[PDB]
Formats: sequence, structure tokens, C-alpha cells
Amino acid sequence: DSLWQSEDLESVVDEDVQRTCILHGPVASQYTSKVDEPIGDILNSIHEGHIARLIKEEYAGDESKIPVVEYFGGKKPASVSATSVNIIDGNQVVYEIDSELPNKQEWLDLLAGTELNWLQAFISTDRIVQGSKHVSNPLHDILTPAKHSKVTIDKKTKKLTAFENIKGDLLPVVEIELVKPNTIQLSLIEHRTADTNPVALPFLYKYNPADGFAPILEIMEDRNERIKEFYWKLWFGSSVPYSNDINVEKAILGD
Amino acid sequence: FLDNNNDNIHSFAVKLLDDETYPTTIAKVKENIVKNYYKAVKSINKVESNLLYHCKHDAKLVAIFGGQGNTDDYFEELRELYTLYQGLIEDLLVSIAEKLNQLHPSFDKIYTQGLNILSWLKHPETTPDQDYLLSVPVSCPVICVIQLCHYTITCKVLGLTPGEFRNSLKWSTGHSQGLVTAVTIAASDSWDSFLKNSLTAVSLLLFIGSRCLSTYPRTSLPPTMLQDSLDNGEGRPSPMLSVRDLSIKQVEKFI
Amino acid sequence: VKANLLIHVLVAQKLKKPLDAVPMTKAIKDLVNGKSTVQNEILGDLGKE
Amino acid sequence: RIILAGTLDSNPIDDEYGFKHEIFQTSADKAIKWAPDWLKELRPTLVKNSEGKIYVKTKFSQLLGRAPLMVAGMTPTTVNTDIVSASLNAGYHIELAGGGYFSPVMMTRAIDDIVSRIKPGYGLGINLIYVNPFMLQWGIPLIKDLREKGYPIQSLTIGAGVPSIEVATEYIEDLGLTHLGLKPGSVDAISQVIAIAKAHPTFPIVLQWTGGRGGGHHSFEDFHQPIIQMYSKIRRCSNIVLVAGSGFGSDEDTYPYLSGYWSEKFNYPPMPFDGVLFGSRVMTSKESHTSLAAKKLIVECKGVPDQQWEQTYKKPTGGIITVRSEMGEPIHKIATRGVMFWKELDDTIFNLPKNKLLDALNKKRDHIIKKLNNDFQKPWFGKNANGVCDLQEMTYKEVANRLVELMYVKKSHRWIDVSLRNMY
Ligand SMILES: Cc1cc2nc3c(=O)[nH]c(=O)nc-3n(C[C@H](O)[C@H](O)[C@H](O)COP(=O)(O)O)c2cc1C
Repeated sequence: DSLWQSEDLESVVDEDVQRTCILHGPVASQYTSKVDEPIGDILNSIHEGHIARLIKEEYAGDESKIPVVEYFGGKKPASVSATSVNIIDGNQVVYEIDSELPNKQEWLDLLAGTELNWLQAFISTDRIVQGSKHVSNPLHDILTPAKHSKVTIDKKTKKLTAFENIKGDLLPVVEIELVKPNTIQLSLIEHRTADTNPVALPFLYKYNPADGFAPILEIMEDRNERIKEFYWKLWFGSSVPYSNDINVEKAILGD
Repeated sequence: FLDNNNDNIHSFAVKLLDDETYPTTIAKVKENIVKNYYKAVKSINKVESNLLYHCKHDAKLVAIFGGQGNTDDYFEELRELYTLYQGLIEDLLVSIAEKLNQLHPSFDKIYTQGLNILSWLKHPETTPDQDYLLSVPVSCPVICVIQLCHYTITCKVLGLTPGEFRNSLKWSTGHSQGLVTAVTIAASDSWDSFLKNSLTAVSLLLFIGSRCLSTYPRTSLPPTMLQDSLDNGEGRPSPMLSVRDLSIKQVEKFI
Repeated sequence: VKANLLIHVLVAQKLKKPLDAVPMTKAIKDLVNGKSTVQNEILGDLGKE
Repeated sequence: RIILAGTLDSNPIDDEYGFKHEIFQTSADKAIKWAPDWLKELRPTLVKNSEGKIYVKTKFSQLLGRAPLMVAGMTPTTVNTDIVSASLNAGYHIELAGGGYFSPVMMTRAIDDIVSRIKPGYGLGINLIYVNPFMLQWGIPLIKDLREKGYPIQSLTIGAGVPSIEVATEYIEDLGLTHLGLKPGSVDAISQVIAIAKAHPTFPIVLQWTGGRGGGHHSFEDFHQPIIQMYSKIRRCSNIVLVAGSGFGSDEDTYPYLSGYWSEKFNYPPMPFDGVLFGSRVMTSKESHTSLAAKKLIVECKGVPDQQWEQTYKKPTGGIITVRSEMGEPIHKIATRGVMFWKELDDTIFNLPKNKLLDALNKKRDHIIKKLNNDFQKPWFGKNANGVCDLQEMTYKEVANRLVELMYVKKSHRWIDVSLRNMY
């Protein structure tokens, strides 16, 4: 156990460092010269040293020649021997599907598109931050391929709308679009109610371009009240307004 | 069997290995498929899909040429080539061996067992032991025959004149022995010019073959030495010794 | 279950050798042969067991 | 690309080189199986973010979403919930040192100090140590359900040993990590990581290569030579991210390691590294809990070039010697008086077998007691009437007052441990 004293030399015989063991490396010591510089400013000052060399060597001293992306991360560098012909980007798209073409994992790549944006992020991020969590992606299984389905992506990925066949008719069940700036609204539609009026479940996902490991963080504020107003329309109907001031102690009358 | 790759039986041969209906061996694939195709085929003078080098900035071909002593049993490569690709090279090596027999009696009394290669292929019982075959006046012409067949066949499987197959190559070189086949390769153009320069190659290495044995004749070795060399994990002693795993600066510290 | 029959059983499946191949006289260190992750895993399994 | 045009018996299982048919294929763009060029394919490039800040896009940076410069998880170093916190807030990756936590109640209390303080969306790793099978008895069942609770612990680096393949499957398949770090020390340890990546082809593996010139428990092999024999078949696994560490502290130092121009010292192709981890560089930082007089000592210790780190086994080289641990494997430490005294007992007493152990301690006794009191951090307990002594010649009151002297910090009014308070 001779080890913890390094950060607690005050509680040792006569606070003499010699009396103690400090684990350190022989070649690493010639770079450690100035004391109590912050742990950011150590790693920032040597990252920007690598940037300024790689600007000068490979980019001719120009910062504008550097490629620019919206977010950085998420797309796998591990390229297997796979057919890149079936990677399809489009402008104003419908994607009908039957039993064979395609399978699951490349269907998410068709709905991504080659250009980096919020929809490519939201279709293909492994994680959605739910108030400092990292839980699984909701679109990654609800957009699983199925028979007689089709999705609709129009005018440079600004709205994804997914269809599936019910009772012969074909109606929207999933809608993803941008709402008030830099926020995704996943509108998840339920059709079969008391008076066949479609009702949708409003989700709010915030998009963060600065973080690329988890670009889309779910707004957990006011989430339970959004989900309850949806079920209030289902179990009761739109004829009764949403009232959440139910006293718990009193008995609940029916009809 | 060959859909839109109708002149690609070489890759068709190795795709047959991958099946589980076929128990995998290469011996029943080389013959029974690739032997019998080139046995049955008419004129292969069909210049196939040569667009690989036509994008000149992106692909650069080099034919490279082995030397003396890459394997112990070297003549069985010419056995399997004559068994398989027989109609492709029969006009070639008959013209070779007729020149060798016109140059064979002038170096008698040092290799008495003949240099009749065409007898050694058509009649395997007429072949000497490999200790005569691995000797230098034998192996230096015949390795030049092996290298001039794999250039002949690659020109004839693709159906190319060697003067324009040489156009697909950027540069070429040879090792210890096969440098004469690299200068054969740039001098040959058509089918008539290639034979005239190949005969000057195989006749050349009959002089490199005979005079390097007539200058340094291998004498008998003490059986203490070679039995020690087999028991130490080394090879049977010969005038060239390969040292692996050591730098050039420290091997010359040992010599 | 006895200690002698316990350690042997767990070790037998770890070394993928016949139960007789592992003599209970010696130690795991000398039984493994030198592997840094071999001896560590062996003890780890028993440690949590 | 080598095309063996004489023989037709493709395919080799590793697909290093081609055979006869690859000359002949008449498909237009499907005929040409290219050779991997390491200088073009995995060179470090730059990229701007949408906010205009510039990153170095490597293969390690693309998986993490941040700069290719992580802080390696050390026992004593990575233990201050604060060094792992505000370096993640700088935007840099850190694995938490699992070795200084001893119960899953204490570590889950510690992880909650990070997650409450780092930005919503950042993640940390957990550096465990494979030669502590007690810590894997509670730490690995902790990571399985704590990730099922959904905490931001995103990776698990296993130091001091590469697991077997049936164990590393359970570390990948069940508990939901983003990527997994491995720290090989030998070529058989590197080729065991390649055995893991070919078992799980789509999951990232961060192969952390450290040489013997690092700090902490060392290694015998050289830094350059094992990967220079193995870089060819690491890169045939597209999931393995290769990270080099062990002695990196400046931008001019490790830029030849990212770019790959270091192997033209060795007459070899350029061999770029994906990422760079820091060990002993981060210890003198402001937000570490290394003592202030201990940080000044590291500053005073000038380093050693790479050409002469092998003489650390004999002499203080820049003030740092290796020394033998409890179970034999070496440990790089700074060369104070107590660590030089650690080596004096290693060459003389601790290498002896059991039959000469009790006799050597009897003849060396008052000399050992001399420098446990003077030089070493764990003193000799016996102290009667200001004279050093044996334990059985102390009264009970001066036994107890010596326990208050050696376990209670009177300047800060706290114990070293509660379990030492429960001893007194
Ligand atoms: C103070 C200190 C504590 C360390 N603790 C650990 C540990 O708990 N587990 C581990 O696998 N490596 C540990 N290391 C080794 C480093 O993670 C890394 O391999 C080495 O420091 C890199 O060498 P460098 O400091 O010269 O760059 C430690 C190194 C230092 C200097």
C-alpha cells in the first residue's frame, strides 16, 4: 500500500517527500517543467501544437482549406468489405419497402444520407442523453423495416415521415421534423381512438453540434406532462379538457 | 457457369473451393477444370478488360523475377505447368529445348545425364535425381524456362501480344538469376521477337550454368559436417547461406 | 463439497485439461506456466467464488 | 500488392497477397484488390466543427468525438474525482482509476461526483486492473447494472493483463459499452487483442500500447520493436484503434508518432498512431491531488532520453528508478530516500528464500530500524522514552499515543481511515 501518500504527504512523519514513493516515468520527466498548470491547459497547448504543425505541413498555412463539418464523431471508421453502391442520398425521397430490399442495418443508412446533419445524427446515433444519461436510441428500433411500409424525406432532410399500412389505408405513424430553431420534434402518431381522430405524441430532442459523441440530448423538462396529455386524449377523448388538478384523497366519479 | 466473366475461369476455379458440396482440394480443381478448359478452347486472342492500367495515375504494374534456390523441388512447377497449360506453351519450350540440344554436347563430360527436358516431361521415368536437377548447369536454363512460361501464359491467358503486355507495365527487374528474363521482357515485342530473345536468354544461362560449375566444382562433403548440420536444425551445406533476423552491421561483425 | 474437490474442479475447467492433469500438490503459478492473464483469471474466478 | 502469378491456390486466410487470378479479372472496378497504404489511409487530418474550432481527425478521435489525446488511468494519479472531472470539461477523455476504490458503494458514490459535475452528455471510462481479481469480483458486476441504470461510463480499460476470449466476450456483449481499452505489454499480449477483435468485428477496441519507459508498473520490452513487428496485422483489423503512450508530454515529442514519420528512423514505412495517452505528464497539474512538495520534486527530476532508459535498473536516472513490487513485476518510481531504501531491501533481503529470511532480518535489524525511522514512509512503531525499541518494551499508554501519532493527522483533525479509527 505504499501509494497514497503522494496526494497526502501532510499526514506522514515529517512531511518529507523522500520518506515516500511517487510513481513516475523516466522519459516523461523532461517535459514536466512548470508546476500547477491546469489539466486543460496542458492538453490544449499540445493539441494546438499538433494543429499548427498540421496546418503548416499538409494544408499550406491556410485554415480555410480545412474541411468543415457540423458535428464530429459517430460514423464508424471501421469499413468492412461491403457494397457502398446501396448507400443512397436523395433530395425529395420516398422509400417503399417489401420483404427483401433492404435488411435492417443498411435501412438506417438509407435514411441517414451521406451529408452530416441533424437527421443523419438522429437516425444513427447510438445514444440519446436523457439528463446526463446515455440510454439507447429510440429511432433505432421503432424504424425497423417492415412489410408494405414507406418513408418520406423531402427537401434536404428537413422532415422524415414514416408510413405503414393499417386496414388497407396508409397513414402517418412517425413524423420527425425541425421545430423552433435547433430542436427536433419526434411526432409519433396514433390513429385508432374513440372517434378515429389521429393523435400524436410530442417528443422534444435538442440537437448539439458542439458535442459529437452524443449530439442529441432529450429535453427531460416537461416530458411526463406531454405523455399524459396524449393518454388523456386516448382514454377519454378530446371532448374533455386536460385537467391535472385531481385531488387524490377524494373518490373519482365515473359516468 | 461464367456469367459476365466468361474469360475468368481462374477465379471461377478458386470459387469452387469455397463450396461445401465440394470437398476442398486444389488438385482436382487445377486439372478437371482449368486443364480441360484450355485443352478445349479455340483462339483466346480476345483482348479482355484491360482498363486497370488505363487509369495510369492510379495503378502501376511490375513483373518481378525470382532467382536460383527459392525452393528445393523446383522442376515440379514445370511439371504442373506442362500438365495443365499444355497447348499454351508446347510451341514455346520445344523451340527452347531444340536450342538447348544444339548447345548441349559442347559442354559434355561434366553433366553426362543429358539436358532433354521434353523427355523429362513426357516421360517422368527418364528424369534424373533432383541432386543433378538442382545443380547449376541444369537449373540455370530450366528456371529461365519456368519464368518464360509464366510470362507466356499470362500473355496468352489474357490474349496479349507480349509487346503490348509490356506496355501495361511501368518497370521490371530480376533477382539473382532472373534478371536475364527482365531484359528478355523489354526486348520482346511480338510472338516471333519474343522467341528470338528467349533463345538468347536460355542459351545465356547455359553458359552461366556450366562455367560457374567448371570454375568452382562442388566436391564431396565430410559426413561429419552434413549430419551435424541436419541435427543442428540447419540445412544441407551448399555455397550460399541465408542469415535471417540480424542486421547487416552485425553480420559483418561475425564474418 | 470439500475444499480439495472444489479448487480442483474450478481449476480443471480453467486449464481445459483432464482432472488428473492438475496435481493438487503444486501451485497455480507453476501450473499455469507463466501467463499474466492466466494466473490472474484463475485466482479471480475463485476469488469471487 | 503482391500477386503470385505462378501458383493458383487462393485465398490465404489473412489475404496478405494475391494469386494468379487477380491479373485476369474482367470486372471493371472489382478486379483490383488494393494494398493498404498506411501513410495515405490513416494519416491524421484536420476538421473544423460547426462552431469553428479545429480538431485533429484520426481514427481514435472519430470514435470518441473529441481530440486524440486521453489521460491514462493511474492508481495514485487518477483517484481525485477532480482530475477526472475538469479534464473532461476541457473536452478530453479520461478513464477513472478503479484501483483506488475498494467497494462498489464507494465507487458509485465517486462516479456520481463526476456525473453531477461534467457536462450533460460527456462520458468517462473506468480503468480496472486485471491482477486484482477481488476488484473484478465487485467492479465488473457493478458496471453491468450501473450501465443498465444508464450512467455515462462509456469504456472499460483493462490494465495489467489481457483477458481470455470467453471472458472478453462477456465484457463486450452483455454490458453496454461504447469501446473497450486493452493495455498489452508483449507481442503475445498484442496478438491476443487481435484474437478479441476478430471475434467481435464491429465493436471498437482501443489497443493502448505502452513501452517500458512509462511510470507505474513497468514492462521489460522496448517501446518501438513489438509494434513494429505487429503494426501490419493490427491494421488488418479495422476495429482496433492503436494508441501509443509511455512518456509523452509535449507537442514536438509525439507529433512524429501521430504522423508516422518515426519509422523512417528504422528504414520502415510510415506507421501512424491513432491516439496518444498521457501518464506521468498529468501529475504536476493544478487539478491533481499530488502534494505540492511532491510536484516540486518531479519538476526537479530532469528526464532521461529514450536511448538510455534501460539503465534505470541500476542507478538513479534523472531521479527515477524501477524497483520490485510485492509479487515481482517492476514499478517505476521517483528516487527519493525511501525508494532507494526500497531497492536496498530488494537486492539483499527480499530476494532471499524463506530459510534465510528470518536470519537476515536479525543481523540487519538495527540498520533497518534506522532508515524506517529516517528514510521510509512507514516508520518503526516502537518508540519508548524517545528511544527506538521493540514493541514489547512499551507501556499501553505509549502504545496508544503512538497509534494517535501514526494514524491521526493533528494538523487537519481527521483520521487516515475510518477503519484505522476502528482499529485504535
Ligand atoms: C503517477 C502514475 C500512476 C499510474 N497508475 C496506473 C494504473 O492504476 N493502471 C495501469 O494499467 N497503468 C498506470 N500507469 C501507467 C500509465 O497509465 C501509462 O501506461 C504510462 O504512464 C505512460 O508512460 P508516460 O507517463 O511516460 O507517458 C500510471 C503512471 C504514473 C506516472
